[PDB]
Amino acid sequence: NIQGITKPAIRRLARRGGVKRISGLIYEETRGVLKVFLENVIRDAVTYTEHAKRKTVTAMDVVYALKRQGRTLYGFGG
Amino acid sequence: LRDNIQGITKPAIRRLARRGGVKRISGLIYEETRGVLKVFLENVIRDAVTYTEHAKRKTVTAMDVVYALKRQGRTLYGFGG
Amino acid sequence: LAGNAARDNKKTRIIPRHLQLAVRNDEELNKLLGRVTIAQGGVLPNIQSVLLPK
Amino acid sequence: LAGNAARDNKKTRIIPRHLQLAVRNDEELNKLLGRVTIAQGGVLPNIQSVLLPK
Amino acid sequence: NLPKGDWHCNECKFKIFINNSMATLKKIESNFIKQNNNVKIFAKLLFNIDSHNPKQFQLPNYIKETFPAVKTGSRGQYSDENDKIPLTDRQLFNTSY
Amino acid sequence: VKKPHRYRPGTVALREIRRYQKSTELLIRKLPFQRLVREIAQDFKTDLRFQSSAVMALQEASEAYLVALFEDTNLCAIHAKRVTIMPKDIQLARRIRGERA
Amino acid sequence: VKKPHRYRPGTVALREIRRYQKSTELLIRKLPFQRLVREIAQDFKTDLRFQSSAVMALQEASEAYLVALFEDTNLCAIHAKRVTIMPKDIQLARRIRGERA
DNA sequence: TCTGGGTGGTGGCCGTTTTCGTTGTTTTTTTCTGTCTCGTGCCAGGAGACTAGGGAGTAATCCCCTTGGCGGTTAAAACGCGGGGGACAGCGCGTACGTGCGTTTAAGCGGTGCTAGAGCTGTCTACGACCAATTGAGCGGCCTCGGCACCGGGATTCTGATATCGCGCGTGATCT
DNA sequence: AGATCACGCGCGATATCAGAATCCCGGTGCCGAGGCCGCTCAATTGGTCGTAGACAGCTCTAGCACCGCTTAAACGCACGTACGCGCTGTCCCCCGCGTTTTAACCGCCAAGGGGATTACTCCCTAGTCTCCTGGCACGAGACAGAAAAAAACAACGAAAACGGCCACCACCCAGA
Repeated sequence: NIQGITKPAIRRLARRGGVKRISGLIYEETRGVLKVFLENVIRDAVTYTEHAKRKTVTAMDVVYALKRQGRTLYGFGG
Repeated sequence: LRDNIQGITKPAIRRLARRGGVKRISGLIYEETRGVLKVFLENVIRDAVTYTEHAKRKTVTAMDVVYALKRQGRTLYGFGG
Repeated sequence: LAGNAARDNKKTRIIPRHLQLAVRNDEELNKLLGRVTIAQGGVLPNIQSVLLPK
Repeated sequence: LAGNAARDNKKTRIIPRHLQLAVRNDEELNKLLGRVTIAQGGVLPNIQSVLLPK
Repeated sequence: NLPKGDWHCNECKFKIFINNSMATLKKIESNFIKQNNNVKIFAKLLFNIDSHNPKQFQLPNYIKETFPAVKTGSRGQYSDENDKIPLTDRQLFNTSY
Repeated sequence: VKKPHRYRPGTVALREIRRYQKSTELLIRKLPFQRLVREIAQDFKTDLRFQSSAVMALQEASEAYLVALFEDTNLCAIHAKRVTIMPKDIQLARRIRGERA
Repeated sequence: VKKPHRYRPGTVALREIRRYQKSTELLIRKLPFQRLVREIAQDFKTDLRFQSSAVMALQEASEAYLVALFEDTNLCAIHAKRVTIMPKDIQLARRIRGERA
């Protein structure tokens, strides 16, 4: 499932980041980093949804979770 | 007050680097560090003086500096707050 | 700034890309929205010099 | 942890150095106070491996 | 009363007069020596003046050293033991009342 | 005789950099990322539902974070006199950012 | 016919690293830093007074920030297979941190 | 007249310029579709007018502490000399990404169904703000003392070189 | 010529001769901490009233799920080239140690600006009732922009030509 973050997708993300040449092992490292980031954000979002006594994670929960970590996100009813 | 940035002598920057775990320091590092320190102090004292002016005080109190640092994301313990 | 960017793109309606361009190109706005990510904004076209062909 | 650090130094009193050691040597506490400066705290003694003699 | 326009130093004039290649410089300097046979003993000394910019005269160190007392100054102010050590700005401009 | 038009290595990389810095669409396929988000969440709470906008916000934040991380990684690699990003570059970028201990 | 006891270059540097990571006293001299603080503040409001505690707080914050910056700088210098920190290292550290644009 | 050195011309090799075809991308005109913008209607939040109370403006007093200055001590900063180790430029290898073509997988889109839970509404109760009384926990201050900072003397690494001793490699001599 | 033994040279390890810096052990004076005392302000006890939140019922929106096609994208494989990495050599920049100078630091004295507090008073803000019109939701319509197909053009990579540098041959000048 984490492997659903394919090698070409990480290549595209690196390219959008201005990366010209990518090492072979960068893909597994990037998968790990993305997993850590998603773990933090989703943990905070689920905390927010639990505190609201909801079984559905709303975009507002994600926005608040991101705002908590200093990654304010615009465009989802912030 | 003129040319006080040079008061941050070369040995003082050497000591700061050593506390940072630096073994060998390039000659050009001292001027760059002085510039960085000037930028940091400008950013902090600006907010400190803003707080002082809002309180209608002529004296910059340690709590103004603490508030400024906390605002910048560098919370400082040991001076109140 | 966003309408300026939209004109440069020959578009009469501001989309998130134009907002991102306006914010990031401007130094002061970019500093204000330093820790902000604009959805569907992308990034400024920027390639490091050493990566360009000789 | 601060008292443990003070004991390690054969000191009855906790000083800011001991608080800094306690906070920084503990993963969770150091993460809680990641963006905090402790006056007179100092730093954790560590030297990068490559800088040591062979 | 400047000549104005563009002025070249002796070195650049020689650079453009020689083209920096060695064979043409040889064809020029050997000819100079040949035409100066009367003073061939001084030939190359005469030759090398043209390629040198003007230089202020100063005694080479092998003559000043003969007298330990003497010593050059900041810009050539040729000093002796009789000249007082200059005072610093700290000793004059900062001394209090 | 015959010869393919193979571009010199590093040229299509530049073309892709230009193409992907000029666009804004998300670079990770929606469905795999949604499945990943659901799997990560199921650790924290069972039988969770996600608003489509919630997953979209997660994807936008994740992609922006990864792009910024790759920018810093590229800067780190160039600092090392290299052109390729390697895992140590990501590790240094994260360590300096303050993310990784 | 004897030679003095010169430590090999890099030995006294390591001794100093140990000494200054062991201690906590401020490394910048107090009066020069106070004069610098007042001079910088003179550009935001004239005839300002500073509590001694205020100057001490500024000095502690600045020294801590510089020490952290030098740690990051040393990390970048080592990343480039160097042992000496150079201004490019400080610039990269600041750029990755997000301080410098 | 012969040999050597230098200049001039011709030929060969290398570098640069151009010169060309090929993909990839940009531009341009046509189509068409769905979201932006405008209008309509209702309602609920803002406005208006008015009263009450106290937060804050303002003056006066005072007592801290911030500034200034001055002298003595000496710790630290500076400047210089010297050397070596580190930066870095270069070279060579090797292999590991990149580019491209083919095959495979599953993302994506459109469509329909089901129901779970998020939202809204009504009702009710009990929890918290508010108020008054009061007394006790917390704070300022003073005193006593002992934990720790200072200084001196001593033990202990320990870092760097040289040299001695041991081990290994090379050269010479002797034996087979 | 090969093997063994002895001597000489080179490299590694230990010791050591030292001497340098650090840590440790002891005595000492200190001032910073812990503690006791007194006063008072803020927290606790008791009571009220009102609205905020808990709870049940209902609605229907959105999430989930499923299916089936099509087709963009991932996966896989191969050739090779160019980038990473190791090794090496050179140069000088930076570390180290030492006089020499500077000014930081301490401490002590004198002055007063301004922080901090107190008391008075009023003007500003909360609160409330009545009024209404601005902002929101819903509906609609149409044009800005997505898409798309085709042409134009604008970046990527091979052989010929021109120019520059090197080598060889011929001619001229100089020397023998």
